[PDB]
Amino acid sequence: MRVTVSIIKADVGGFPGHAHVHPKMLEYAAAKLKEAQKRGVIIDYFVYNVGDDISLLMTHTKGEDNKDIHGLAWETFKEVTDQIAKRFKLYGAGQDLLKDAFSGNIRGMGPQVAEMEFEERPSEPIIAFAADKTEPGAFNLPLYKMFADPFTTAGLVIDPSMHEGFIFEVLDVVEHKVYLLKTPEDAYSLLGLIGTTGRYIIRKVFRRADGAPAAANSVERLSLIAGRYVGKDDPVLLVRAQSGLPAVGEVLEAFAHPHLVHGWMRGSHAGPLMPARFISVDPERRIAIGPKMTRFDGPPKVGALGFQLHEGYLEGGVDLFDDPAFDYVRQTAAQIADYIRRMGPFQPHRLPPEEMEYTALPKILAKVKPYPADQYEKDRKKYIEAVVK
Amino acid sequence: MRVTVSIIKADVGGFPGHAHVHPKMLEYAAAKLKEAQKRGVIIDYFVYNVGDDISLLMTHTKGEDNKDIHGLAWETFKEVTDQIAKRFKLYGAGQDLLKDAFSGNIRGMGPQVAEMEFEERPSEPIIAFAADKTEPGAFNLPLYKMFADPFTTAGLVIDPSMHEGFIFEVLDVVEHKVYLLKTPEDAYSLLGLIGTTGRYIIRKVFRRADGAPAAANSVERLSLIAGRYVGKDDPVLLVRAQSGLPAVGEVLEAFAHPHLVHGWMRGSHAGPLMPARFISVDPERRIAIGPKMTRFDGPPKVGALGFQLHEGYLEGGVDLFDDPAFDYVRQTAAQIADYIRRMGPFQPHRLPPEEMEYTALPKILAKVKPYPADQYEKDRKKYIEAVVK
Amino acid sequence: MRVTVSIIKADVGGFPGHAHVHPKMLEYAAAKLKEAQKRGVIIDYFVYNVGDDISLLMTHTKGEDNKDIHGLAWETFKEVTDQIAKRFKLYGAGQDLLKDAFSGNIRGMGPQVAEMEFEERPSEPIIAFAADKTEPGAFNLPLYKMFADPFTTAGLVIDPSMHEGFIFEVLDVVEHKVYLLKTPEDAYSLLGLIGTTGRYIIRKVFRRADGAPAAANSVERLSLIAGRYVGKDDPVLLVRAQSGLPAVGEVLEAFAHPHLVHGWMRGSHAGPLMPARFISVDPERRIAIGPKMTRFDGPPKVGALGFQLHEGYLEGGVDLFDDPAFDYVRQTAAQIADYIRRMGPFQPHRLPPEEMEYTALPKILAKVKPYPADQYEKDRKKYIEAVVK
Amino acid sequence: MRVTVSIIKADVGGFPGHAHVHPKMLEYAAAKLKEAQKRGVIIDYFVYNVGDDISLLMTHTKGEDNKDIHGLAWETFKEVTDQIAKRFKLYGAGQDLLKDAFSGNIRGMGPQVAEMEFEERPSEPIIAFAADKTEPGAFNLPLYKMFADPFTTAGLVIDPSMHEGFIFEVLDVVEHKVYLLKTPEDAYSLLGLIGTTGRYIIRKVFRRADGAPAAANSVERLSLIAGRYVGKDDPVLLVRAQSGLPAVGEVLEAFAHPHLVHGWMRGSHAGPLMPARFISVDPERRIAIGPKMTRFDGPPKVGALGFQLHEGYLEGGVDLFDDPAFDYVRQTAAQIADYIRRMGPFQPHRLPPEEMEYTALPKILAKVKPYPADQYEKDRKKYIEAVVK
Amino acid sequence: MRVTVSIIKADVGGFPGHAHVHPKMLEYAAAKLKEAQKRGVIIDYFVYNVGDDISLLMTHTKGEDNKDIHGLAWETFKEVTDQIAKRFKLYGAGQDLLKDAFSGNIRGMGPQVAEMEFEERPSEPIIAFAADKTEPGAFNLPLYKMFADPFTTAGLVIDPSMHEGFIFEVLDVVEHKVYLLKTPEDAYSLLGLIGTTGRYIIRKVFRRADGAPAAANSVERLSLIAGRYVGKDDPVLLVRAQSGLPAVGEVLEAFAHPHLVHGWMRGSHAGPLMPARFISVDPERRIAIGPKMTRFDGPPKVGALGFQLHEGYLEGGVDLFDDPAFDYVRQTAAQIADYIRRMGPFQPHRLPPEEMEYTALPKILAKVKPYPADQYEKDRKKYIEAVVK
Ligand SMILES: [Mg+2]
Ligand SMILES: [Mg+2]
Ligand SMILES: [Mg+2]
Ligand SMILES: [Mg+2]
Ligand SMILES: [Mg+2]
Ligand SMILES: [Mg+2]
Ligand SMILES: [Mg+2]
Ligand SMILES: [Mg+2]
Ligand SMILES: [Mg+2]
Ligand SMILES: [Mg+2]
Ligand SMILES: [Mg+2]
Ligand SMILES: [Mg+2]
Ligand SMILES: [Mg+2]
Ligand SMILES: [Mg+2]
Ligand SMILES: [Mg+2]
Repeated sequence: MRVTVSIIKADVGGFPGHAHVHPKMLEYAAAKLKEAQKRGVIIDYFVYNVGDDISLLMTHTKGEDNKDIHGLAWETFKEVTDQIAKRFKLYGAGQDLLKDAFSGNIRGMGPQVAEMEFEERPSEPIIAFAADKTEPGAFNLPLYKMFADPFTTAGLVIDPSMHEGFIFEVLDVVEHKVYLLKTPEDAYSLLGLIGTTGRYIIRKVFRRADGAPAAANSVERLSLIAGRYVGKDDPVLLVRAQSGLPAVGEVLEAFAHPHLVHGWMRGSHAGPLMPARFISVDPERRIAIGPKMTRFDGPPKVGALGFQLHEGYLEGGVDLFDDPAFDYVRQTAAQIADYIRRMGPFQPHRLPPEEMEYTALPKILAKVKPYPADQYEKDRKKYIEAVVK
Repeated sequence: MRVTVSIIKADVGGFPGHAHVHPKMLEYAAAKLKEAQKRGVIIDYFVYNVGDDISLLMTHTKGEDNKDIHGLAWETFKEVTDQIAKRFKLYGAGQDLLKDAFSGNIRGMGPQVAEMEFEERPSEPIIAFAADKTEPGAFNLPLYKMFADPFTTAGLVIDPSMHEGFIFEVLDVVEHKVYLLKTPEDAYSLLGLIGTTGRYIIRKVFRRADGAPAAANSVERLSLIAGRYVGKDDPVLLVRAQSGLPAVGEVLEAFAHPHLVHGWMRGSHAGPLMPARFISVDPERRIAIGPKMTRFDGPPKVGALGFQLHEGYLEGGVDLFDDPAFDYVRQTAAQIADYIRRMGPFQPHRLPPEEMEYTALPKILAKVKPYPADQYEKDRKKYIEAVVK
Repeated sequence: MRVTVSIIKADVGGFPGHAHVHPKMLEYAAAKLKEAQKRGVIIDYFVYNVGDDISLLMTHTKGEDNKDIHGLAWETFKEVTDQIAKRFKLYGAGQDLLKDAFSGNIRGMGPQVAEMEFEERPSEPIIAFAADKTEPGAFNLPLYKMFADPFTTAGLVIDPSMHEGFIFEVLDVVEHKVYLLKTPEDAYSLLGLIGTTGRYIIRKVFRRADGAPAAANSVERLSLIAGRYVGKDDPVLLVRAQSGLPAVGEVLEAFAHPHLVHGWMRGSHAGPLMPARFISVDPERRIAIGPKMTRFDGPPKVGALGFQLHEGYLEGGVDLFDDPAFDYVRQTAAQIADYIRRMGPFQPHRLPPEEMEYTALPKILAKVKPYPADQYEKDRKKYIEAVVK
Repeated sequence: MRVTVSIIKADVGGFPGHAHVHPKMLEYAAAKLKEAQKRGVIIDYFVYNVGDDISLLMTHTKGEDNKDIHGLAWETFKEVTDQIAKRFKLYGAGQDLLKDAFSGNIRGMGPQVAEMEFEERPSEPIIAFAADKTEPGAFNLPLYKMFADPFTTAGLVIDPSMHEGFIFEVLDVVEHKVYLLKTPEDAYSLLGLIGTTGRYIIRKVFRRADGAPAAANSVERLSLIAGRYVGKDDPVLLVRAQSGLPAVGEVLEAFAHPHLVHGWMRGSHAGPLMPARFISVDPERRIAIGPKMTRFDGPPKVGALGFQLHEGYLEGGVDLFDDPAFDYVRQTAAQIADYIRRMGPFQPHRLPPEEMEYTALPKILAKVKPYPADQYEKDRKKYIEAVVK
Repeated sequence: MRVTVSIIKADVGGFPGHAHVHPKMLEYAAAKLKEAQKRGVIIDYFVYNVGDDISLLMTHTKGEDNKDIHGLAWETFKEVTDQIAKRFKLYGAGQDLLKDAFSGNIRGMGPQVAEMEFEERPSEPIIAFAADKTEPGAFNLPLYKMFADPFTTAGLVIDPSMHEGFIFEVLDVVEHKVYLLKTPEDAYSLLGLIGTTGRYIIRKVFRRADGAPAAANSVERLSLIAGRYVGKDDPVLLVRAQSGLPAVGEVLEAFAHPHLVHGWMRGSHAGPLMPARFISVDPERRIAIGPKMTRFDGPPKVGALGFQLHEGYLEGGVDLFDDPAFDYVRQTAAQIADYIRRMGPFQPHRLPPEEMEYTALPKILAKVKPYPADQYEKDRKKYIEAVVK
């Protein structure tokens, strides 16, 4: 049968600050989705956080961009906001609900969406990812690696079924333009775009052999929605695995280097992306509690839950960063975080001026006496003597 | 509404030695505060230890320095002492109850107090800290960093709402004098005082833009109360976060370097301040069990519990050192503790002579034959020959 | 009394991918073996996974190569397949069931078998091992060490009862030939064979003093069964300990170096063998849940469960890699995995061409224009100019 | 007496590539400056490289911005170019000679200039720095620290002579505007500017107590001169030490964190600034040979030569990174370089798009078919099917 | 002008064993090449070792495959053999002189050859590499990376002049066939071949834009020449840098991971390729002394000498692994060598059976009693009892 897998995610309040979610928010969301399942709106679901972001993973047969699914998520977020976040006066209550009026699609309103629709395969393993304290382009390097780097994905070389490569759908979020680039041949041009992680984001990946959907990344940029910094984007990502798609382990290998990503404190820094364990996973209650954000509101973290689909039912989730091999990766991230923080507010630890334009900093800087440089050279001695006296 | 948040802390016995508390002490204290809540004396509470010190976190509407609140804490400590510590003959039963007669304020009696009163904000995140095996000045470096170091608190630079700085209320605990110093302009003078951690302690911090209370640190010095060493002070600290105050993560960043602090064994050493996880946190029972003190009666440790206030109710606590990023910090502390302990009883691992004057050491040293140096030079050969024979 | 200990193992589906098993598969298998025990088919059992492989450990009095025991395992695997794996559409449902027709012995059908029959000693400690993401020859180095390396097994030198050495039964899986070699005298020749881990596999070890069975390793090679790569072999191993056999700790010492083994991603790589803890061990339910495979579908892992036999009953299992001493070994493995993965698809991280012949790679390589080298030298300039234009 | 200290630096060819200089270039430059000294054009000099950049350190009494001094440097660089670099066909022969016509000041022509004029103190210690593979803003963090960070410069707190702070002259190299900001009071605003290292560069620092010159950094931006990437800027910096200025060790402390800086390969990356030893220092010949650039054309490195001035004579240089304490710092840099390089061409390892506009990359990216995003959503299936077929 | 650069290398005796060369061998070779230069046979030269292999780097205008050049090298090696190696009875005197009769080309006789002919560019930086204790395929991973891995060579992405890619000439040394593959499009197929490092060796690389020669690797396989193991091949490699070819630093970056390579002890192991400093470099005498081979006859090492060509003259060499950044890489190699050596003679530390066929091992193994496996199963008890008695 054909199934749609949708992740719709939002921050509707933190506990405390931006560190985490309140567990009653997850319980409320799970109860609401259980009711939707009973009414036949969805087939199955799983609710989980990473940091202060709540992901609603839903399987259904309504297709992508469906108003009922998108609306169910919106309503769930609004009810969590009103019933839980406002009640406990959580920080950033309703943070990502950036627009008032739901008119059918949740894109552009603040919540993140990643979805794919496909014929369910004879085995259908999928991985759901969620990151906090970063942007959607944080997934650019992992997505490139798992679909186009033969040092990551051995299948590109050694599995005859994969050797034709992949099609990357890249969104320019500034000019609202889409690029379609094919690996291996277009790898260099692809990289020239997606290395600019804040602008050119991999949104979807398709297999070249047949066009099958392979991955879907959420591309909402909160600062472009709001016109100012109101949070990190905090993306979600779906990847289908195996059988001419990257193995589960090839997908995970793509996260084994905890690369520097943009976000962290105040949406204004760069730090390592730590692949983190969940605190708890409860398959029967359909809830997982992900990691906290601590020093400097991070470091940024990503969680990975694996599932097997059957008739759209979700067996899972399985925490796929739960291995002593990944402890080494977490330790690296911890040490890199310490190293880079000693830079304080200097680029490249602090972000470039184009992202700083969304913060209050240009404000502040607009008290302050420039002097024209040519004239200043003549006057330097008198200006210095004025400061001295 | 206006709310007061009070932490009143005391060691009333250890289990064993000074290593930890007995869990029935926390259960007794929680039960007593539940009764106070039922009678309307307080709104909410949380009870927890770090090492051998019990913190009573209470929210109420009675204001700072209130005899009913202070008295409720005193009575709770006295009852724990009598009912639990004496019964099990715990070590240092009633340790910090240094005076007999409660006359309305618990300051000067041995228990530590940190309190602030404010209009509860639309979201009110707060962090409660407790340290064991150290002095109140152990919080001087973190407090300076989170309110005045742009390498810690990015908001000083990049958040226009924070750029006016902070007012530090510094207590000279020896001469009983208060200094008010404003950052950024007074940073150097501030540091000249607060670097002398045993004498000049940050007691309160206020936002300069509006005067809002930002932090309150407990400044009781047990040795000055008793006139002799009877324990480490073991401070408690309240910090309000976000919205023109340091972010939760900026506050936590201030503890990411496990700096050397005074205390540890016998109140007479210096060692790293380890940011430690709680052993357990039970929000429903309102109890958290903090870490033990082990090698050399430490190393010194600090715990961090975050809360969100609503109508004075405390949602929380959340262990804010619970992140693999902080494992790196704990490992550093562990290694520094090993390194410094190889010094044995030599300064600067052993504390200066002004703190040693509170111990029994001057006693001992007063057997022992000084010779006037000028005369000794003439006589050296005969003295050495006398020792030899 | 005489007892037989049999481990019969198979992968009948993964959760997700090849990462792990679904816990209902273990519960189903345990329930089936409980029924067999009630009917007197077996004495006792234990069910556990490492990665995506399910081991059925069974004690009974039917001897080695018994059709009833082998059939009970086959049937259990077929029922797990049909009832659980197919139902949840697990990945590789029925993966290791390579032949259709059970005719009395499970060898050659895909499941791995290790068995020994002996008079149960006055104390009968045994260790069951299971590895995932590797081949049976992964156990060649540990088996050599525990029975023939005096740097591992001190008993060879210092215990007079062990000094006569051991008999290794080595199977050449390609030519179907058996070698019998005796240590210490034949050590060099033994090593010349078993260093070729994919071809010459230690199948059984016997004590030289009396012929007692000491160890049994499972030698099924899935690629030779199927004629193509269909998975890693994923061996199981039984070792009897103590009393003129290696001590439990000597057996474990043999795994303290996490040596490179063949398998890992796509059966086509080499990586360190990590000695891993079980996630959980439940002696009363007779189930242990072993580790997951994550980065790059590994690294390869081995688990160790110890038991004491009494009248064939299995007291245990005990996780024998559960010690901080082995954390060092896991950390080493984690770091070696990171190091070697930076090689990508180059030998020796990628496996030799004789194992690659079982994959799809020769396929792919057969598009592609060889030129005879002597002729190419004359024509090189024209060929390069053709590519350029 | 009054003396001027001038560093005039240029890359006029590398050996090989951009790795180093040819030693005959230094010998030629030293011989030319010896002749100038004999003719009374300058008092003293020292010639040295870091990487592929040659610094001419000259002491004289001609003042800042002097046509004779600037001309002597220009001529020396032109002669090295013609006589040595062209002869040996070195890479980038004459690299930094960006304009043809010397009209009196070398600024704007490609060579870097840092100069200060002052009354020579009763002791006049100075430090000359040179960095390769980076920009002038690489010195922003060290300069801030040594003059404004009390965690670096203890003198700000504990030396009464320093407590009034410093005046930073900050150049906006894009709009040609100068800011004058005073620490401690203007620290936050200062940081808001100088954290944007490619735009707002500390050019000069003065003591607030008296206006004395403290430091001078070279601010030429080759890309703004040429209109395209032609190299990294590769700055030089002079700092006067002691006696109410930072101690030699406070200046050096400012380089003890090997912070990330912009430049490295192709002027397009970020990497750690390694404080490197000179290969050799020959005070009598007036030549020092600095470090090579190797992996990835770096990592970026800084060298530090100390001198004592007497009547303008230069006693020195002394390699001030030559201490086992700095080996730790180099090791950190080496490890950070390895870590960050695994990112490849992704921000923040790759530089932002505003610096990439100076490279050939926008060129390349301008082949490549954007689709308008709204329309693409309708057409996605047909486009993917077109790629597939 | 057009110039040819030739490296002709041979081991003609070790000092002691295979550890190093005797310095008089280098002095003799340099003196012989100085005479050739005086007679106009060559333009310039440089003589150096890595381990026990002597590289003769020669520039000339005689073209590739020239009998005079090849003959000059042969004669030099024969004279070093006769005059020095035989005299001091060095180990392996004349080791690589495998054939008796020089008939015009040194290929197939044992010495390694890498050559390229080109128009000398306006700047012509080149790097000469030499490795000991390994095979020519050891350079496969570095060559792939520097010409085809965008994580190594940023120029593939960010330098418009490089974006068209490269042509790899791959030699199948077993079947004597040449493959021509173009990156980026043929990367996966390329890797499928060159990952089999002992069979498919990159021999030459050309720029796709114009056909310019980029690199030449020496592909002689001593075991295929001799029909048995007589040494490791010990390759040499020439790479031209810059100006639409990889930068010097991109070439070096390709060696920054010390990947496992085949060779080491007895041509029969795998170990990390350490990028090593030269012991000494003397540009005036035209001699460099490279590193020794020590533990286990290694680990394998590579040295890198950079040059700038002018009218065919060689300015250089410059040791390009001489940087503290590369100390980290050497330390990694040292630790990996220790780790892997604990495996002893087991694959994958020991090499596969196809390389072992060239050693004496099959000899030895051919004493030793196979039993047919089916029959052995019936007889196992009697065979074991026979061994026991
Ligand atoms: Mg939030
Ligand atoms: Mg978030
Ligand atoms: Mg967010
Ligand atoms: Mg106590
Ligand atoms: Mg205490
Ligand atoms: Mg105390
Ligand atoms: Mg499987
Ligand atoms: Mg398996
Ligand atoms: Mg398997
Ligand atoms: Mg240059
Ligand atoms: Mg330079
Ligand atoms: Mg430059
Ligand atoms: Mg040799
Ligand atoms: Mg050799
Ligand atoms: Mg050789």
